[PDB]
Parts: sequence; C-alpha cells; structure tokens
Amino acid sequence: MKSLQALFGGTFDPVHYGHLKKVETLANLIGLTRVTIIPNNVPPHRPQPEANSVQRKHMLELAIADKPLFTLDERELKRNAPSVTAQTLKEWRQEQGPDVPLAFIIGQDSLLTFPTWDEYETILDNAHLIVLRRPGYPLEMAQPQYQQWLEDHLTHNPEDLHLQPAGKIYLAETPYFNISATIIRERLQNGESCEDLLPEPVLTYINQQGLYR
Amino acid sequence: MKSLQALFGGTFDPVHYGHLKKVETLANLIGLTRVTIIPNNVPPHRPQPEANSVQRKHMLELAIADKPLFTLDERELKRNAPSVTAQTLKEWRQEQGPDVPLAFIIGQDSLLYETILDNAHLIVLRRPGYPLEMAQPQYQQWLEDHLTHNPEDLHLQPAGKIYLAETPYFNISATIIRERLQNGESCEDLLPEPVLTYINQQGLYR
Repeated sequence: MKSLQALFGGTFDPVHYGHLKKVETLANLIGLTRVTIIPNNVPPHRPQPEANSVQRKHMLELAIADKPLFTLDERELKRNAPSVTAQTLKEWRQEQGPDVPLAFIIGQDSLLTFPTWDEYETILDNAHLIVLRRPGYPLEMAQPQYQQWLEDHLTHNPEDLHLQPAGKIYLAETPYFNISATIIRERLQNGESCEDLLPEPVLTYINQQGLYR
Repeated sequence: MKSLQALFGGTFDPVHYGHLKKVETLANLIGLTRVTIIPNNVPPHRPQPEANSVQRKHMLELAIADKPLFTLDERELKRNAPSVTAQTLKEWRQEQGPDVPLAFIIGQDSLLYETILDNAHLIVLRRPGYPLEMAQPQYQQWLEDHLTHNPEDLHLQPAGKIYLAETPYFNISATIIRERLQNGESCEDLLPEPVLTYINQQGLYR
C-alpha cells in the first residue's frame, strides 16, 4: 500500500513547540513520514480564540515551512458549521480511499474523556487513534464499560497502524514540555521571555501583530 | 417541559449552612424546585480531605434529610476515575434528555470550564463585594455573550445561558470550621445540628 497518514488537530492559538516537538518525536519511534495539521474553529458556546482565523493559519504556515513532516489542512477554517471531529475523519476516509492507513492524534487527557465526544464510536470506523501518553496518569476511563472499549482495540505493535486501514489504538511515549497556549499567553501579558516555548518566526509574527499583549 | 434540574458539587469536608442556605436562597429567587448535590472525590494531586468518602456522605445525608429541595447523587464517590465536571454533566444530559433544562452551581471564585454550556447552564454564586473580573479577556466576552438576566431563559432552554445570582454572606468555610474545632471553639451556628453531632461522634477535624 501507501504510507500511513496521521491527522493532528487543535485550535492553535498559538501553535507552539509542544505541538511540533511532541509529534516529530512520535514519528521517530513509530515511523511516520507525513502528518496533516487540521486547525479548528471553536463552537460559539466556548471562549473564542484570541488569534483570529487568518492569524492562526499564518502562524501555522510559518512554524511548518522548514518541516517536511507537517502539512496544513484548512477544512474547518473555510467551513460553515462548527468543527466536529467525527465529521472531518468521515471526509478523509471518503477522499483518501478505504485501503490507506489513517490515524488521529490525541493526548491522554482527551482519551480518558473520549466517550464525551460526538460520534465517539464512528471515529474508530475510519481511522486509528494514537494517544499521546501523559506520564504520571493512569488510563482510567470514566465509565469502566468503555475501559473495555479501550481494551478491545488496544495494540502494542505499531505494525497494526501501518498495515490496517483503521480500528486500532496506540499509546505512545512522549516527552514532557511545560508549555501550553495559556501559559504563553500569560507569559506575554506578564512580560516574561518565550524564545524556548515558541518557534522564533512564530514569536516574531506574534510581536508584529500585537497578539496576547 | 420538565422541571429545571440544578446540580451542585463540591468536596463537603464538611457540608455546612453556607452550602445549604446559599442555594435555597437561590432557589427562592430563580424558581427552581429540585437541586442535586453531587459530592466529589479529590484527585491525589491535591491535599486529601480529612473526613473519608463514607463520613462525608453521612454528613451530607444528615444535612439533606429534612429538605425536599435537595437530593444526593454519589456518582463520583463510587466512580474509579477522578470526577470531571464535563464528564458528569454530559452523563446527566445523557440520562435526562435533550429537552429538559439543566443547570450547574459554582462559586464565583472557582469559575475564575468552556464545556459546561454544551449540556447545562451555569449559575455562578456571586461573591458579594467583588466585580466580574475574568482573567484573560477573551472569555470575558464569552461571559458577556451568554449572560442573561431573565431566569425564564434557564427554565425554557436546555442550556447555553449564564446567570449571576445575588447570594448572602456567611463567615463559614470548612477551613474556618476545622480550625475552630481543632482549637476547641464552638460551631453550632455554622452547621445543622445533626452534622455537628456526627463530627463530635467521629473524632473528625481535631
């Protein structure tokens, strides 16, 4: 077949070394060669992002330009409706075909919440999901009847991600980074440095556009 | 439709008249007829309570026994995982339905997540004397976008709107209570009488 393709979403307000370094360390132990970044739009019942739809795309494009691994998909940005995770994966399965391996990247704090998701079941119908292990936390699912759901689809051999179209779940050892989007936004208002939490081009764009200040 | 159902969580180590008399006052200004107290369990990355999961249920049961407005729900005490509010709420939205109104009670100091408005309203116990200051002024707009001053909107919509309710002041917290108990100064004004008897029977907070 062709190579496995991984998808990796978020708001990215702003994009930071956490998103990038975490995924490219994953790809060095799993053999991933191509990752597509799908930025979201926040549904109106939540706080809306500080950086607008355009700036977040610009900030992404800058961090990603020197990195062949990543590529950018602006579906949800050009989309009328709010971003629903199972809808984007149902589209990629349609366009890409049924025989190509697809995987969806999530953190551990979001897998312990996975059944809280709209069409949480229909996700594993289209792609794998690679869970970024948060070191120091257990795998405790809220209702221990989809603690079985985690056990029915868990695999420890990454070959399954590369040799099957969908359906498996992988937990991956990631490093720790003490950076988030709220940290950086706060470190900016407080006036403390950030040349190690943020790509240097992205931070220059932030200073030039006056965001988070 | 059905009645509005309000949920009110917390550690309750112990429960006291500040919790009770603040919400039944709310109940009189909002017109809600049912409140479900949902005691929580603290994840180990915080100092753990002094009274254990059984004793805190008991002190709760004694306090709620004679109040029809309140009913208890020990989802989180019998659950393996740490209690996460957006997890319990969507469970309530799951078990109750999409057309009944739901609301969640929180103090003002604790709200200062996004996911709440998916399934329920959020009624903020206003800290009297303090302003509406949100830290990062991008969900200060979110606070302003979904605020409402007509309690009807809470009774006619399943979720989405935010109400800030005037509550009275009491000089009573579990930290106040434990210290007045560990040194030995009285507390018959801060707790219902059956709860103080359970505390004095169980050797709690000394």
